[PDB]
Amino acid sequence: FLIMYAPMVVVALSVVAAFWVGLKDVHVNE
Amino acid sequence: MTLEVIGISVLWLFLFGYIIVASIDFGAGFFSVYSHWANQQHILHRIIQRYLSPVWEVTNVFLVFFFVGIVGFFPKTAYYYGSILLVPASIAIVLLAIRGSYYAFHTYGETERNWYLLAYGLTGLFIPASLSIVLTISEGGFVEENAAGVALDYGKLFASPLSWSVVLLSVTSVLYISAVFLTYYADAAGDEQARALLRRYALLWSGPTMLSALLIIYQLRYHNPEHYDNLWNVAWMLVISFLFFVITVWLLGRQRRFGWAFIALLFQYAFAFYAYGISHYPYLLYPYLTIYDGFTNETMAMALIVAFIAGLLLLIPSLYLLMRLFLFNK
Amino acid sequence: MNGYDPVLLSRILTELTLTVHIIYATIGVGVPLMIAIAQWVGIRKNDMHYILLARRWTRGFVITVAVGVVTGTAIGLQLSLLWPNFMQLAGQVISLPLFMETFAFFFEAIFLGIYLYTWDRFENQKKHLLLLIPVAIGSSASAMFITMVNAFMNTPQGFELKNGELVNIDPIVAMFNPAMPTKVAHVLATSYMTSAFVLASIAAWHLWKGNRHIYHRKALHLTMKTAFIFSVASALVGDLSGKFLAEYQPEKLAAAEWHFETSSHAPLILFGTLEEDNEVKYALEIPYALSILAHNHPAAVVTGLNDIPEDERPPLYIHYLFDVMVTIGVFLMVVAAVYWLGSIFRWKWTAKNWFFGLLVAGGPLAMIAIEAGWYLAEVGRQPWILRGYMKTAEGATTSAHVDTMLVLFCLLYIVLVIASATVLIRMFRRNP
Ligand code: HDD
Ligand code: HEB
Ligand code: HEB
Repeated sequence: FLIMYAPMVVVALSVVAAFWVGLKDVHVNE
Repeated sequence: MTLEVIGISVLWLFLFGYIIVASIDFGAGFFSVYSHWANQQHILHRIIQRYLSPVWEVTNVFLVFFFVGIVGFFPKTAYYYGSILLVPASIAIVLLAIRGSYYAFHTYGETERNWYLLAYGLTGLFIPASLSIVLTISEGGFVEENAAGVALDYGKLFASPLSWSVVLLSVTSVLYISAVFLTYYADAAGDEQARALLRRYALLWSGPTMLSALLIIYQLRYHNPEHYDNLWNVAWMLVISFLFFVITVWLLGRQRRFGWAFIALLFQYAFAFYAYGISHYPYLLYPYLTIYDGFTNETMAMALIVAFIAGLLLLIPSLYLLMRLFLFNK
Repeated sequence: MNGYDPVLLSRILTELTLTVHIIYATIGVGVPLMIAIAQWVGIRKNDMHYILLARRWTRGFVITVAVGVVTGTAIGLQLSLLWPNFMQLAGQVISLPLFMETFAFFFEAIFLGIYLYTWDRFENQKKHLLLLIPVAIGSSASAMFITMVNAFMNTPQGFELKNGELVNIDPIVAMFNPAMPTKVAHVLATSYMTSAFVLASIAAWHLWKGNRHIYHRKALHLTMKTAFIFSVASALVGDLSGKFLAEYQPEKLAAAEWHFETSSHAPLILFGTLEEDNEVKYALEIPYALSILAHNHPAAVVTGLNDIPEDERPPLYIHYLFDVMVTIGVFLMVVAAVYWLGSIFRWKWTAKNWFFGLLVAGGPLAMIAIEAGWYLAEVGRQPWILRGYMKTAEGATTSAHVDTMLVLFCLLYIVLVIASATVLIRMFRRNP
């Protein structure tokens, strides 16, 4: 169940991490 | 098998829903091509093709919704129709590829914008036929001839008085429908040509099209008597359609309120196509391709219908909103 | 050979169509996300240079989209044309998702068309973010629903076989099969990634040559970081899907990694050369991964290929694709991991060509890895369809049509790709 669900989670995380770049080291840096 | 008749019943109206917009686009990218063959202006092609293409995008949605829907209710078509219709498909797809390729390249390519309108002249007309071959054969035969089914030379079934009847049932009505839609919102002083060409194509409709509606009847007497009988049992719909055509023609001759010309046109070729379908039903060319053969699981029929609803529920309001962005008058 | 040539010619043609389709697709999947993010950054940061890159991208996203569409239609139609007896059974089950793909595409296409034709009319940037959110959602929704087809093709069920006739169909069982998660996930990740490196391969081209630091450094700085993330996630869901394979369909994986023999601790391979008939040449291999931190037990016994019937095994020229795909994965992740790190937040190596070159190669490498990967996952598949589904050898139709239509289409696609590339460069050189 955990490893059947996990992928889409990993994805969903990567997405909002990819967003979070735009706030962390884009807006308030470099 | 009720759901299996409802499915085809709706998908036929997906094919019609395609015919509607495809008529407008394929009339446009052809009439406009000739009218701008004289003076290939990149300003005018830019201003035109900034808004023409979206329609052509919307078309393929109808087309593919139909194409993908039909096989959900009838995989046996995907067997037979698929296995038979080997060549016309690829051609139609080449023509589409050409259409779209240049629809795209023209957007940011003035070199193609002027020279590859040739391609729209070609495809904008060639496509209607390339579909009309399958629409034809769908009421014809690959190993289905008279006395008890003789194997047919598919290479020589091209040239026939029933196929060109469908080519006329299409092309001329593409011309006419397109012309009517163009006329409807012809909010200009230069709209006199549109109504003259629309008159020519209306006369083509009363002639070649409604002619072909009878060429089919007088081909079926010698070909498929059951279909002939059904078509006589729904000839009153072709009458209704002719009357609606007469209404659109009246609006042509007289008033500026062409909304009723569009509604009358809509119901006109809607019923002229819907009867043309109904008569063919309930079956799909073969006695093995009758709606209830190869009985499928009917839950995904309901799901597919839900998907068709979800589809139309965008396809229609896309256009209803497309006709409110050009107004903002409510 | 009047109904057996096509068994090969069809496969060949379909490859030639879809191989083209994907170039103009994963872009369609990944770009809109990137555009949304660029808009969002521009908005949140009040920097109306990102907001210019959103549209600067969109303006070609269109052309990509259209070429995608026609190739889409092509394959769509080719589907039941080249493989009738397939759809004769499975069409009932595939019908829906396939539809939902293009439905999701039209749903995104509306809002795409709105943003495209309201950003130059109506008010405020947020109200154009809210129009670009549904787009990327609809894009990934396409991938979700369409991949569910391949996921299903790889694995049942949601059906029953009445002496060959496929009935008793459950939608979501067939759609949400065991493969669906890893397919959807890996495909979405390795498509955000790809386009993420593709935009970096523009920013690194334009910044390298006519160094307009202006957009082109910001572009790189964002695209590279997001690319890193997406490659990481991609690689993760890669390990995940690999484990899925090891568990559920080791026929592919054992052919990818050449594990003829079943063992507990079974080494992976970096690259080798076994010509189809046991000819082990180059041999560079490491101990086992998809057991130690995947199964949490290193001695998890991996199924061997010998234990799969040789009428049920796929080729051995699959390994090369795993090599390609994975190594591109890692390499490209490293390039990405360094760029932002070393070349910005350390020793200012951005302006060095030593990066800009690699970052120009970046996207193309990813697309390559895409094609490769699809070849890997799909070619490990050829000898199963002939069993639990239906004989691949009895899925095609006729020969002397396919051979020619294949070449017609070949030409056509050749023209498409070239022309599209040309126009899609011309636009960027016009600088709108
Ligand atoms: C050379 C490699 C190759 C070969 C021999 C094939 N394909 Fe393919 N296929 C891929 C390479 C590929 C691809 C061209 O790279 C695709 C196209 C869509 C994609 O993402 O990868 C892939 C994906 C793909 C999908 C993806 C569905 C989705 O995820 O949305 C379907 C349904 C098929 N193919 C169908 C077939 C069938 C029925 C084949 C008959 C044997 C076939 N492919 C041969
Ligand atoms: C994930 C990846 C992918 C894939 C795999 C696929 C796979 C596929 N596909 Fe795809 N698409 C896509 C991505 C995709 N796709 C997209 C993105 C789109 C949008 C546009 C472009 O392309 O760009 C489409 C679009 C499209 C289309 C169009 C629609 C309209 O026009 O409306 C079609 C028809 C198709 C088909 C198809 C098929 C048949 C297949 C096989 C199954 N498509
Ligand atoms: C592009 C980029 C990329 C990348 C980087 C990658 C990276 C990777 N990967 Fe990958 N893939 C891909 C792209 C890719 N990929 C693809 C495209 C494919 C096909 C489709 C699917 O997903 O299936 C694959 C597929 C795949 C598979 C199969 C699946 C199935 O069949 O189900 C596997 C196992 C893997 C693993 C992996 C890994 C481990 C890694 C680490 C590095 N893949």
